[PDB]
Amino acid sequence: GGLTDEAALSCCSDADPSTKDFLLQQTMLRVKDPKKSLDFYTRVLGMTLIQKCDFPIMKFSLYFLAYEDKNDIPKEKDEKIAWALSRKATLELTHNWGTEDDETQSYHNGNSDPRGFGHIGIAVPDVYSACKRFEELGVKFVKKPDDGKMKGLAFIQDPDGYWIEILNPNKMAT
Amino acid sequence: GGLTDEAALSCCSDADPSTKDFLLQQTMLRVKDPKKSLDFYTRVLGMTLIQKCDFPIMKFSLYFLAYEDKNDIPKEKDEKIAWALSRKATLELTHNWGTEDDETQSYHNGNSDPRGFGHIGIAVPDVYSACKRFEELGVKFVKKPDDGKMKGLAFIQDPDGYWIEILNPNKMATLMLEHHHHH
Ligand SMILES: [Zn+2]
Ligand SMILES: [Zn+2]
Repeated sequence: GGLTDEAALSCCSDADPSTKDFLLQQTMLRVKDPKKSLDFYTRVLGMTLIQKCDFPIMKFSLYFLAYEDKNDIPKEKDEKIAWALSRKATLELTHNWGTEDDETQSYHNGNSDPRGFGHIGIAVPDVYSACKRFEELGVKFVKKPDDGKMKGLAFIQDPDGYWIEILNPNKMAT
Repeated sequence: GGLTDEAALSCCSDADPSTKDFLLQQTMLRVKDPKKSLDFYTRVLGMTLIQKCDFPIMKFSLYFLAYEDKNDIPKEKDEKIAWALSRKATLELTHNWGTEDDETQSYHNGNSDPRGFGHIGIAVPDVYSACKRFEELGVKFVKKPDDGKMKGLAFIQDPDGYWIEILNPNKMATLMLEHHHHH
């Protein structure tokens, strides 16, 4: 079972010029408590809040988190949103107002039935030093770097239980 | 409800120097049928297959898709994996072998109970021209750009039913920053 290398290539088309400036801008995750999510993504993971949007009638907010230098954020609001929403590799965290006050409410991480989405993943220079710091800050682990079959690869979870892979691309050939 | 701009900013901390080389490398989605997913992501959305990994004991494959020039892909296998897994903004599609032949099997897109993940999103130069092409390619739409509350933004679905936003960054101020009427 599983596709051959040749079968996978037989399915691939080269990029049409009509797509040439397309970019993979965002992954959207719903978050129960934006106070906990903002602290985790900024203080623990080192992302920057690059844009906040509020929809007061539909009762939700969007938080765009990215690995960007805060000094690169434009000061004028229309330029800032066009900059933020043209960054590659952002996270769009959706806060449905009031979930943080609902003891019975939680989101689903995709890793138990019914499955779909699995994880986001962060590339780091050193999985072990990254994970030592995560452990010092009280991050919950799904998989410590040396636990299980694949040594030197970790999974943490965010405040909603979403899985985050921590990988060092220079060690992955092994 | 919801945080004020000041309250949200106050919940943020400046990035620790130990994180300054971290990058958001991948989003992982499980796919029923890799042939349909590869045709969709390469041909319809214009991504490149940059790495394929097979795990014969665990019976799954990984496909890494990205907006990269195929001429940048190293030929040597270990250099190629290090290159592919150091790209920002990749999609990691996980094929659990045998799903493609199981008429009763489908993955969950996160947009009905139980919710969590919602979508990925593609920034394009022109949502209307992109969507006209998508219509010509028989893409299934969730939301056309001229329907619903958020005009100028589209949602399409991939072969597993995952939602993909189609957005133009230069149209998002009017969509997201303008004063909205109460009825
Ligand atoms: Zn979105
Ligand atoms: Zn992964």
